[PDB]
Amino acid sequence: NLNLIDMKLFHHYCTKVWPTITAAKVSGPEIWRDYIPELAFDYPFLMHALLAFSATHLSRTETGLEQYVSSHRLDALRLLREAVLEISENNTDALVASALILIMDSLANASVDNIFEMLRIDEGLRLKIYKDTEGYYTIGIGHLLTKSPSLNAAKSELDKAIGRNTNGVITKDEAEKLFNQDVDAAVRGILRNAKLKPVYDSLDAVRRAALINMVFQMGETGVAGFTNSLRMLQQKRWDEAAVNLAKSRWYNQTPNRAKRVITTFRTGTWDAYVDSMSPSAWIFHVKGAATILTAVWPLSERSKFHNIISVDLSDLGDVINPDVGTITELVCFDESIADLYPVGLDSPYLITLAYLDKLHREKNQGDFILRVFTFPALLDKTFLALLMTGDLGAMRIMRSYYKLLRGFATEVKDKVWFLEGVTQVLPQ
Amino acid sequence: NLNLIDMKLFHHYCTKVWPTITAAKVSGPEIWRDYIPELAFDYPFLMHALLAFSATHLSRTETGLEQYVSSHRLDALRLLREAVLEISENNTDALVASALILIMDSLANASVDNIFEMLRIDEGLRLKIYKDTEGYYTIGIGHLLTKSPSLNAAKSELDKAIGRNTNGVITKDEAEKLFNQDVDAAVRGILRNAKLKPVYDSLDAVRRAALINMVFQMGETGVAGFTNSLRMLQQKRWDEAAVNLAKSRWYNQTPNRAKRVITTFRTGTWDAYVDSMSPSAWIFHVKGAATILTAVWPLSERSKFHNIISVDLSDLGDVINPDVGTITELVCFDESIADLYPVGLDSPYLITLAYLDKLHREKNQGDFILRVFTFPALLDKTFLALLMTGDLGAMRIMRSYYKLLRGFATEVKDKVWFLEGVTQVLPQ
Repeated sequence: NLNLIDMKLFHHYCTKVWPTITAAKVSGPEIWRDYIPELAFDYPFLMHALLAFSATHLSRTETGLEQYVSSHRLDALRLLREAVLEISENNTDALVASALILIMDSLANASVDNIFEMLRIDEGLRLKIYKDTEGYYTIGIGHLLTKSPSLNAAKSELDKAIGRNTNGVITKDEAEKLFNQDVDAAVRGILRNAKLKPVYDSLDAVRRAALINMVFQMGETGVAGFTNSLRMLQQKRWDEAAVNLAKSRWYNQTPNRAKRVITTFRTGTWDAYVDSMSPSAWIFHVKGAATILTAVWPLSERSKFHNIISVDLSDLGDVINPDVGTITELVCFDESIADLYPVGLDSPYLITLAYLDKLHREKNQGDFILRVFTFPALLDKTFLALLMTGDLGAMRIMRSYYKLLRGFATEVKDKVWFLEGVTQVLPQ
Repeated sequence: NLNLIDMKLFHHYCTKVWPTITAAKVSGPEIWRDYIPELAFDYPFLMHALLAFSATHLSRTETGLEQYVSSHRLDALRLLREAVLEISENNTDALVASALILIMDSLANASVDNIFEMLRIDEGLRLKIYKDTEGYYTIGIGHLLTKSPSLNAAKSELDKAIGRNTNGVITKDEAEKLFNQDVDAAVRGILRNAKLKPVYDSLDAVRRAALINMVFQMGETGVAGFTNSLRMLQQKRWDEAAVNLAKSRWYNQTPNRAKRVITTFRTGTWDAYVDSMSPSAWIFHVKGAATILTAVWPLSERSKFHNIISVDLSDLGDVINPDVGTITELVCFDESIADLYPVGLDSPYLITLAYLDKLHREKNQGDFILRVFTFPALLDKTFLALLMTGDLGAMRIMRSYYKLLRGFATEVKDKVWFLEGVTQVLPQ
């Protein structure tokens, strides 16, 4: 009676994941290889943060896990919650580790779930029982509840699939619970299909979702019919594949949805969606970890992360206090957002654009990472409010900030997984 | 929550223990470092074993444990019990490693089953509830049950931490378990005591048992009264400390028990009890384990051990088939046993002397260690009986067996712990 799974993950951590932390030019092996493991045993919250991250990395070559990525992550927060009540009397080094581990974990799991977002845009999300184009009781995203003509029969199933009296009404979080089972089911089918299995395996995450999509719209055997375009895809003739599908009956039936799917295939990105995709959640998750970083800033040479953060990355002293007039010295980089310039006022959008600028100036491909990890948690209150409020302006920059990340990720020598979930680039 | 104690142990094994396993030659850093940890996550029975072993090694540096070492030990076996039920299936490499791990663990905890033997000869054993000649009552070795002058207070107390209703009588193992408790209880008192600790730490394991032996007899503070002698022992002035200890009221109150304990400090061996503590426990613990190291051969080529066992260790060969007559070709290589040669098919030490001979002839300390681990298993019935009856011949060949390990760990460049149990040769 032991957690052979916890021990495996931990073993996985001490074995295959830490070299990826160091390779990312984030701290050295001294600390990630020997120091953290030691600390883990003393501080439960760090151990949990550590297992969640491990689970995350292991599960890209091993099924099942997933739930561990979620529970440990939960516990890490339960414990971090009360560890932070009195920061100054805790192990600031353990805190720093936990936060950094969680950040990378959130990055790797950023794209996890936009498939659900993908179909939401493409098919629609219904929270209360309704009837499909055939009169059947469905719910969520095209989820069939029963071919029975009894509304209450539907209710029973709906309450069976979930675990409570829904009266035929569910919460978004249940729709996806259901949707995801449906993706699982679809996947099994693809794999159990000779014409589809090869192409599917051949495909990365983003492009796999785009195929699932087709399988959701036209049905399995339906998709198996695009044999020409399926080959191109297999052989990775992206551009070729896109042109071939653009001239199929599917395309005429539904051009707009076809275009989005085509592009996803063509580009390997969520480009065709993100704009219609609800505010990227990972931003908030990183924000809840990095904030820890900003709350310990800075500590004595006593803690061995002293020289690793390198200093306080919060400081914007060289661009705050100006001279004459209320116009700042920030120049625009990456135009088509120059629109927001010359930030000619010490008013909204400042602090954020000042940090984005230091993120662009940070050529030490190690402190650049930390600026990436730290960004979400440095966003000031005002701006932050605007970002959630939908303020189209403030969404604009978060996209250029997301652009720097992809740029970095691409140009980098040794590709970094985990920022793979947030930039694609897989691997090279 | 988590089970950090376990994870600490497993991590300890993956960083501290396995290298000790290669230093011998059971070796293959690719088995003990890589293969076994992995195999461990499958097959709980291998993990416990592995965890127990590692708990033991850590114990030579951490004072807790003991139970986390007994609990797993019982578990490793309890599970390995049901394991050999279905050898001819699953993976046997796990069963194989388990044995290799269990055997090594036994050898390391041989000085524990010995201390039971030392005080057996000295204090005495009694599987009842007698009233000691000190006023109160007792059980087993010297476990005080009822101080109460009453013959009934114990006849309504004894059975308390034994599981089954002991009623009044107990088995060997039932005393051992409670003896080892009192032992450790006593080691704690010693470390808590500032007069003795400085010496106790200084002492090796054999001598540590002599000091404990005194403790049991005359109490913690009583021993502290030896001051002059203690320091001496602390300065490794063996010979002197022995002379000085003789001059004492303890030497006279009880002379024999004193001589034995004296020469024990003097030489750091068990010479004084040589012929009174025979059934060196592990011989039988190992027996039920090291057996499956012979049963599994020949190993399928798929087994990662295909080359580590190699030959049929249980194979005598031609020794038992002399060209003419009944006297075997075996020739004496020790001397304390030349009295048993030439051997001769008659017996009764034939089989044992034969196996003992392959051991001695064994160059390439790889199969050497294996024959050592395996010897206890190869010991035949009719011989085993002679031994536990105190046959001088039997007991002598056993000493010749131990003389072989002693001369081996010594001569070898890198000394190997876990063998410090049988003939010393410590610590580096």
